[PDB]
Amino acid sequence: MTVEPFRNEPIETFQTEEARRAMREALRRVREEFGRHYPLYIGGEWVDTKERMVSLNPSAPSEVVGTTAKAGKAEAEAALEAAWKAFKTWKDWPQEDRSRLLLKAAALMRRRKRELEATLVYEVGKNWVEASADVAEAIDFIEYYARAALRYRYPAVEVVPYPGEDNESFYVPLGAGVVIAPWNFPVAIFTGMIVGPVAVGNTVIAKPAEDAVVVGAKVFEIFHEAGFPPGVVNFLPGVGEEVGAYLVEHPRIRFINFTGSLEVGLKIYEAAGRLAPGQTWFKRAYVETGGKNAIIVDETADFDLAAEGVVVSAYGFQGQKCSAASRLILTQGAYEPVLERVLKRAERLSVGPAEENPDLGPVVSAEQERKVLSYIEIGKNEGQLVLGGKRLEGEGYFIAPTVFTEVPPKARIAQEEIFGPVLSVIRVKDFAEALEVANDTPYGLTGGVYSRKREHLEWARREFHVGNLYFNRKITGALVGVQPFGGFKLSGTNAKTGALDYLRLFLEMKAVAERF
Amino acid sequence: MTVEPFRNEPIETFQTEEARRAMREALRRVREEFGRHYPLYIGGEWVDTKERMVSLNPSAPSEVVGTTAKAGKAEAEAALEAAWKAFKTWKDWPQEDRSRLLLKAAALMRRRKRELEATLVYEVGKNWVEASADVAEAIDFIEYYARAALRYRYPAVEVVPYPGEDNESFYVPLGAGVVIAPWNFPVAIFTGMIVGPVAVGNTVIAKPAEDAVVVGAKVFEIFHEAGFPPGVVNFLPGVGEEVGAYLVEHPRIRFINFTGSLEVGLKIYEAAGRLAPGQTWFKRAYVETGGKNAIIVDETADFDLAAEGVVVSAYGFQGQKCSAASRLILTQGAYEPVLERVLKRAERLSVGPAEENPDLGPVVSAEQERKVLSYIEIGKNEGQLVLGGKRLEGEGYFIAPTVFTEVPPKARIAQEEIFGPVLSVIRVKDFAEALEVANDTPYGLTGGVYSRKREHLEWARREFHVGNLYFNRKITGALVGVQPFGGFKLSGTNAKTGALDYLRLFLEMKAVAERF
Ligand code: PRO
Ligand code: PRO
Ligand code: NA
Ligand code: NA
Repeated sequence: MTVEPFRNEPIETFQTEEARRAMREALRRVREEFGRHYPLYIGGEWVDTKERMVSLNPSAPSEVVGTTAKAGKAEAEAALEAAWKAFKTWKDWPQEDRSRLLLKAAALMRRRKRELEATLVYEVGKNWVEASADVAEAIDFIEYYARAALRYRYPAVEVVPYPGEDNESFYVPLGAGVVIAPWNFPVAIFTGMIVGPVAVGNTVIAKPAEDAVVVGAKVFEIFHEAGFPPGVVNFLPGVGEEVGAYLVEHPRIRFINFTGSLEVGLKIYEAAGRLAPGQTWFKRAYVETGGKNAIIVDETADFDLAAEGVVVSAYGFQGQKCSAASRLILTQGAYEPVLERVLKRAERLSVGPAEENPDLGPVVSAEQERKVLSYIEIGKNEGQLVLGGKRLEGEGYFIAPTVFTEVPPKARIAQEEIFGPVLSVIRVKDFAEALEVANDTPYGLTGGVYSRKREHLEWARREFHVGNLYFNRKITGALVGVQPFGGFKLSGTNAKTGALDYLRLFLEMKAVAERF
Repeated sequence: MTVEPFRNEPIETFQTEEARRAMREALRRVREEFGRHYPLYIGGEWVDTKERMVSLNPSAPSEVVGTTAKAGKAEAEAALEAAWKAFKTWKDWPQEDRSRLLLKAAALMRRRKRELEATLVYEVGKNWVEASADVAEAIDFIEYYARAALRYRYPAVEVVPYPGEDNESFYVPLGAGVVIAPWNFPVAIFTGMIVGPVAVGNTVIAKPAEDAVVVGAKVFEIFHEAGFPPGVVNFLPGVGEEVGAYLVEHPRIRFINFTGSLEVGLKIYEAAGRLAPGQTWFKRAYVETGGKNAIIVDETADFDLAAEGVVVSAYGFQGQKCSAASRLILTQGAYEPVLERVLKRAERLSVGPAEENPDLGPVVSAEQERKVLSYIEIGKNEGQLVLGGKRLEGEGYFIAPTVFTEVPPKARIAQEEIFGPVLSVIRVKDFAEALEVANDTPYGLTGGVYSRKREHLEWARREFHVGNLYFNRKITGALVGVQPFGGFKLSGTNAKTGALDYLRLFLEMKAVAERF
């Protein structure tokens, strides 16, 4: 099967009147459908429950954006039975056939781009460009994994020949597994975590994050329209731990793909290491568990370029990203000039309802608001608050861009992941000290350096211990194919999304010899 | 660096007078050197202890082959410090430099080959050809991994370009880890499990199996002469679980490479899943945990050819192989002709001191004798003893080749790994039933089919769920490079040894973008 070489889906900037009109049409369509109820999707059919879950607009939380069915253990067991039944034949599809199905799903998703973007705007508080980036990344995962799976097709393995025998090694998929998806990229990461395993012949039960169940259901409408056979993909919105715990601990769950907090990721990895009664394999658990990502700037940098990249990295999607710059490490020569520029830029950021395309929407929920404001209270005790640090007026969960300065490297706000619009600025003497401070966290996801000094950049290339490092640009928005995405240390298992190596995680290898 | 394409090291059959002359001298010299003492090897030096461990000759256990120092937690901690210190610089060696070091080690091992084979004969009771296959396999791991490692060299990752930027993804080693090696291939598997991680820039602390400490020490004389820098490889023989437990559970152990019993493998995997106090990463654990491997024969097979392969597979090295045929699954039309031929061949097998080059030597220890004899007693209930089932006369741990017939598929002897010369014969109707019985164990390591029917062979290729499958040939003796070795289910994590994929398990990936 031959398609165009992979290109990333263009992220809409909405600079043309047509693009803006198309977005306004989509927003209107989406809000007109706020009354909709979305069931579970199990074994090729939409399956409703008596209990329901409600999704709220975090920019106006008295407004409901939709409701969904709510799965429990029994629905979890039913999806597991459907997923294994499906696996029996889905594993046997030619890779070309599986990859074409993915390419169909991508095309369907591309045609519904604005609708999904508008759903992100209303359901999770993404501004328009954050929304467009999220949907473009989802399309990219589908496009990329569809192609990358072909690189593993029967029989892919390079082996040494032997006289008088055929020796053939090849990959096969693992089985049925569970995906536990985050709310912050509930199209992109939700989609990538499902379609990667699915591309190469696995089957998946997906649990969306509670805050993003409506957009996950809309992704499943796309899967259903594309024609995935019954049981290949399954959708189980649920409240709290019930569904996730039941499946993670199940003797018949083959693998777990998780993106979310370190707290939950640790529990998952530990549970995966245990043999449940009657289990007959060693579970694979892939976890991406957040970061405490720093940007270093030294005295040689373009200070204006740095301040722009820092503000984008710190406050894009309200800093609710595993890749967000939450630390700003400035050498002595860079300290005042860069801090001054960041403050002047950050003070001009708009905050408001996401549908108006502000620089910042609200944080995602009342619980998130609580967590972020709690950390602000801690930061006031630990460093010097110099911008923001408060809730803004409106029912929506609006928090001001916040900056603490003179923060000790080992302070709680310089160590713990806040996941909100809070930047901690750490002053150091020189680049050596900057690198020490950068590395001295439990995390290792993203990181950045602004500097013109080649020796410093190349030193960072070798020694700034993060899985995704960026020089003289923002540290967020890793593109599928371009920047394999995944971290070190307590940022997770280094399962690199948007890379050829990702699909290998969902395969095992068989070696078959025939002596003639 | 450019070397000849990989070829497997030829396995000596000792058919020429030249080869027998050389082997007789090597065995005489090793026998003459019984009682030698070998210290620990930590941080580039031999380090002795007050306590010592004794390695006996299983063919004559009143004879001490040699003694070694005995490591405790203190020595384990010293080796860990030495390994991390070494890693700081070993990680930065050009890959060509690391690979040349491995090629030197291989050359030295090749030059000491008859001595190493003789040491196996005496220390673990391998006959001459089993000893030569084992040493040849070790040389192959070194040669193979030295070349495979170059395929990962900076910057190896295929990425999609982006305008105005360099995007560079590359692999880095993980750090210091522990190798826990088996007694049954204590040159081959010991060597491969250590040099694989080491080749790509990791550092290793290696715990040999207690029954094979002397030959492990001679491998370390080779590492030393080759000139691995201090701390890069460390040798810690020890008694019972203290050393392995201390390292497996240590917050500063990065990875665990284990080959051995399922019982121990399960505990290791569970422990690796936990975050020890102060730990700052998710541990990787690679485990290969044995098999209950079957050969199926249908009525279309060459019955003479099948009987030969079955007897080699079941009784080679006294059946003490994770790859050994311990089940013989025969369709109704194959049953009588194949069993007759197996019995006639098996009854002709010699059993005696390994130095004599018998068909079978002793089992490895008093504990193994006890375990295998205990399983024979179990089998006498569950099946019908038709051959052997007894300890033979002598101080050595001699056990007769044993056959049980009419064994129920779910019998303990048809499900549990005995790791001795004990074959369970299972009657089935046809090839479909043969596959069902083959698959219905907790394991999935090796398997074989003797059949001339193309449709049966290709059906098995798809459905006989083992990681190493062989048609019309023995199911043991997987060759490095030719047959990537590793299983499914409770045979372990499918870390395929002797394959390009193995080295990827000891690396993580960094993605570094520069915007110009
Ligand atoms: O790097 C980022 O910001 C997004 C989130 C996961 C990967 N792409
Ligand atoms: O297949 C075999 O018999 C040995 C065991 C480990 C791989 N080579
Ligand atoms: Na919501
Ligand atoms: Na011994």
